[PDB]
Amino acid sequence: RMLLTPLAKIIAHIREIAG
Repeated sequence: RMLLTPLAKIIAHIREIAG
């Protein structure tokens, strides 16, 4: 779960900043 925890953010932190 150490691969989905830190990625859980970027998973949506790149769709709002870039669209």
